[PDB]
Amino acid sequence: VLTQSPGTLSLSPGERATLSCRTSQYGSLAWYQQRPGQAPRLVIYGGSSRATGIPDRFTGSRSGADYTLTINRLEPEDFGIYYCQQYEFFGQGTKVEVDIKRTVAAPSVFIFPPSDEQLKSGTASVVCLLNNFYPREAKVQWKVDNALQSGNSQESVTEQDSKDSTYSLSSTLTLSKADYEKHKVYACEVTHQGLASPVTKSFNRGEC
Amino acid sequence: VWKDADTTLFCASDAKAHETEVHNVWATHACVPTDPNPQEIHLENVTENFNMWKNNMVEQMQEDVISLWDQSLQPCVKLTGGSVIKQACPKISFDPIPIHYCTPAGYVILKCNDKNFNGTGPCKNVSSVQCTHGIKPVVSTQLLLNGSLAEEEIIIRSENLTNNAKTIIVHLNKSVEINCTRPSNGDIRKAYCEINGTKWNKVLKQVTEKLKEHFNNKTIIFQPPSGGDLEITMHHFNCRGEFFYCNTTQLFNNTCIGCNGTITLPCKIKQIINMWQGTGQAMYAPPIDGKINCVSNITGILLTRDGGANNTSNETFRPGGGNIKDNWRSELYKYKVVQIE
Amino acid sequence: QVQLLQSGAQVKKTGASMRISCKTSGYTFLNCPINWVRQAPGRGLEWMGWMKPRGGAVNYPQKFQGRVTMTRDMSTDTAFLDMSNLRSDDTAVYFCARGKYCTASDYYNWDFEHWGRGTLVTVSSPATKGPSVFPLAPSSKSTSGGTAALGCLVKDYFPEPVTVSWNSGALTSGVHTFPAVLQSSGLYSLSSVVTVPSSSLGTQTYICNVNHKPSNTKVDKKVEPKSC
Ligand SMILES: *[C@@H]1O[C@H](CO)[C@@H](O)[C@H](O)[C@H]1NC(C)=O
Ligand SMILES: *[C@@H]1O[C@H](CO)[C@@H](O)[C@H](O)[C@H]1NC(C)=O
Ligand SMILES: *[C@@H]1O[C@H](CO)[C@@H](O)[C@H](O)[C@H]1NC(C)=O
Ligand SMILES: *[C@@H]1O[C@H](CO)[C@@H](O)[C@H](O)[C@H]1NC(C)=O
Ligand SMILES: *[C@@H]1O[C@H](CO)[C@@H](O)[C@H](O)[C@H]1NC(C)=O
Ligand SMILES: *[C@@H]1O[C@H](CO)[C@@H](O)[C@H](O)[C@H]1NC(C)=O
Ligand SMILES: *[C@@H]1O[C@H](CO)[C@@H](O)[C@H](O)[C@H]1NC(C)=O
Ligand SMILES: *[C@@H]1O[C@H](CO)[C@@H](O)[C@H](O)[C@H]1NC(C)=O
Ligand SMILES: *[C@@H]1O[C@H](CO)[C@@H](O)[C@H](O)[C@H]1NC(C)=O
Ligand SMILES: *[C@@H]1O[C@H](CO)[C@@H](O)[C@H](O)[C@H]1NC(C)=O
Ligand SMILES: *[C@@H]1O[C@H](CO)[C@@H](O)[C@H](O)[C@H]1NC(C)=O
Repeated sequence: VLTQSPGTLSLSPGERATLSCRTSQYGSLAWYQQRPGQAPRLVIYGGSSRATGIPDRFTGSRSGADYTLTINRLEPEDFGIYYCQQYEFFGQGTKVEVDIKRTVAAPSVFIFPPSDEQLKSGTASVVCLLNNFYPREAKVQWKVDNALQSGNSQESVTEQDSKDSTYSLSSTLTLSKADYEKHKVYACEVTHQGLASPVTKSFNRGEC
Repeated sequence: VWKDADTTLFCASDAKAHETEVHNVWATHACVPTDPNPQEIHLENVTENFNMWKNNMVEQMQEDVISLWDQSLQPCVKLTGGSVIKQACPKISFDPIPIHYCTPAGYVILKCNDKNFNGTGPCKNVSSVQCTHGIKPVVSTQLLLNGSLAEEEIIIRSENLTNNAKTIIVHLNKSVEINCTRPSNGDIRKAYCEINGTKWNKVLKQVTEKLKEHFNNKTIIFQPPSGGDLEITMHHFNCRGEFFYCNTTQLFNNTCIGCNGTITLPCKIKQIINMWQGTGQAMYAPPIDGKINCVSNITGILLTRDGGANNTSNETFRPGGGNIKDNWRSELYKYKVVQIE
Repeated sequence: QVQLLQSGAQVKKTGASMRISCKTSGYTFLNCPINWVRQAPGRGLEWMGWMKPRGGAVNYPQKFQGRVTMTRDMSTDTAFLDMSNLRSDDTAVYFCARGKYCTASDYYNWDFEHWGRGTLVTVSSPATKGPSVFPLAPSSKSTSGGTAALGCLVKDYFPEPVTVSWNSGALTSGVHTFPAVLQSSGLYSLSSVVTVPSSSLGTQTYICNVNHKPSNTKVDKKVEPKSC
């Protein structure tokens, strides 16, 4: 019924975001903004009318079956997923990624071996911290005795820091105690725009 | 010259001042005698827009019928809070009579005479009348009873068929009798309605064909109500002052619309009801003794179409849509009030 | 002012039922439908049905028929969403929503200007479990320049949420508490770290205070340099 594009828009403040929704059926078309962890907010209804309190830099238009939401002069708080809607049907969403611009900053990287406590309990979690970097894009690659690990780590990232507008990210590699003990070198290799070459932090199991 | 306007209408009827029947009683003081000399004037080369779904005449009828029921029904007890109210509850004489709605000076009612007018949009054949035709204020759910029929084809009325939140009114062009009886003298609340299944299924087939015109060609299927109070999951109506609730599962049988003699719907006369007029419950006395019987014409159907159905190639309709105003809409759709300037 | 007030998050085993309320105010409840919309990962926003307070008429998409029931309590102007036989993929944030335009005589259901805040329902075979809290000890390789990184790993709890503070709230600058991750075990983990002057390591105690209310579990974990 409703096809949105593009899937993701990655833009800086002050730029223009153009979001498309293509319809296949009849009926009034609305746009919603859903910021992370919040309810959706109506932005546009009836293709071009603005909902209560929506700034005028949000505009909806229509060409045949093609509807667009243009967000002029983007702001950081425009971050979120935008959905078009017609009656009960919703498009799949377009993610607009925009944040507070600042200068590029490489992460400071730290690696933490599992605690003796956790090890005693039969599991080993290795943590890699990437502190205070910008922009948000960063890649962590766990390596165990130079073997690139994939699928046995998880990571998450903070929101932009209130003072310095950086991000931080933690990645956790988890092994059984038995598997952890099969290997010596634990490393996390970090790739980021602020670095000319990947940075690796590592430790040898057992020795601090 | 005229323009769309709302104003307070008055009502007229053939009520008898000596009757005990409660609609007669009401109309004897609320209304004047039917226009002894009705005049309808054809307005040459006039096209007018109508919208049955935004028509203050409906609001006004609703107010009157609410008032009629409030002053006429005599429930043994009325529950609203908070408030339990007990009172005498003799059986009443109840049989709706036709009511006409009429404009006061400086206003006129325009009437849409297009044979297949669906209720909204331009009407090419417009006349002006002082009063509407006589409309019986039959309160019922699922099935519209004792109304007018569409002149030509079956008509599907909806403010927007693509909008599943809008009720659909199917206006039949041929009535189908529904004959409801609580036999004389087990269970005195047990009743039933008999419908000629052969006739019914034929009409229902025609209804599915008209719906098919509006919905691509999708397979049209009927299903029972998805939920709701008993007043809307059953066909609910008042026969002889008794509140009937009849199960219409058999009336929407897709197999017989793709095989029947008489369909008999099981009914109950209920003493404990949810009042249509305003939120609240009422309790009535046990059914009156004897044969209780109402033979009514089914003249329309209220439907609600399932949302979310872009997987299927079918459209699913359930009896019931909307609220009692839509009963009035089903008869007032062809009228609008206009002010003379 | 139109307000839609939803009930709180819920956690359910698969096979259970849930019920969510949406208490309305600021308008005549009878006048227009209430809608439920769920936000399930991977599935954007999905309408589950509407309910008209007058008579409780409803409209459910086919995929929810048989498990969804939308009901109301006219006396408290509250709408309810009931869903039975829950499964893992019912995990979602559930919203009630109402159209912008709603009068005594007309409405337009679908321009959802009004949304409840959302109700998280997580459906999982996990049972409540408080976390283990492991140190992320400051080391020589958590130390560069004058600054050290240390933290707590709050592992294997269910359900969300946990909170963590440092030094009972007296340490906030430099603290990063990450979003929890759901492990394949069905338990959550989260990490909280802080950077501190490496000269403070011998003289300032660092304690992470971890609170898991669902299991009524609080932990104060002291985090110290590895004694090596
Ligand atoms: C049908 O919906 C459309 C919006 O797509 C609206 O413009 C129109 O007024 C509706 N029709 C009626 C009769 O309400
Ligand atoms: C209305 O228009 C028709 C042609 O469409 C014309 O024959 C007729 O005379 C017009 N009505 C008048 C002039 O009253
Ligand atoms: C217009 O409607 C009236 C009333 O039904 C009818 O008598 C008349 O023949 C109609 N005229 C046309 C041209 O359809
Ligand atoms: C009723 O309308 C249908 C079209 O919807 C038509 O096929 C049928 O002949 C009509 N029946 C009568 C009695 O007018
Ligand atoms: C009825 O009226 C007009 C015809 O001009 C059309 O716009 C509207 O969609 C129709 N509605 C139905 C339910 O067929
Ligand atoms: C209605 O049904 C009753 C009971 O079967 C029957 O005696 C009566 O003749 C019927 N009336 C009509 C008009 O069909
Ligand atoms: C039932 O309706 C069909 C269709 O009009 C008709 O042939 C038949 O005579 C009816 N049966 C009775 C008992 O009236
Ligand atoms: C109508 O009858 C059918 C079969 O007897 C039953 O399954 C259904 O629940 C009934 N509907 C209502 C609203 O009672
Ligand atoms: C529906 O009609 C078919 C036609 O034979 C019949 O077999 C079936 O019993 C009916 N079911 C209901 C519930 O009406
Ligand atoms: C329909 O009209 C008939 C004949 O006037 C009457 O006997 C019957 O009770 C009416 N039905 C209803 C539900 O009012
Ligand atoms: C129905 O449409 C919705 C919205 O466009 C979409 O998310 C869903 O996958 C569709 N279902 C189908 C095509 O079966």
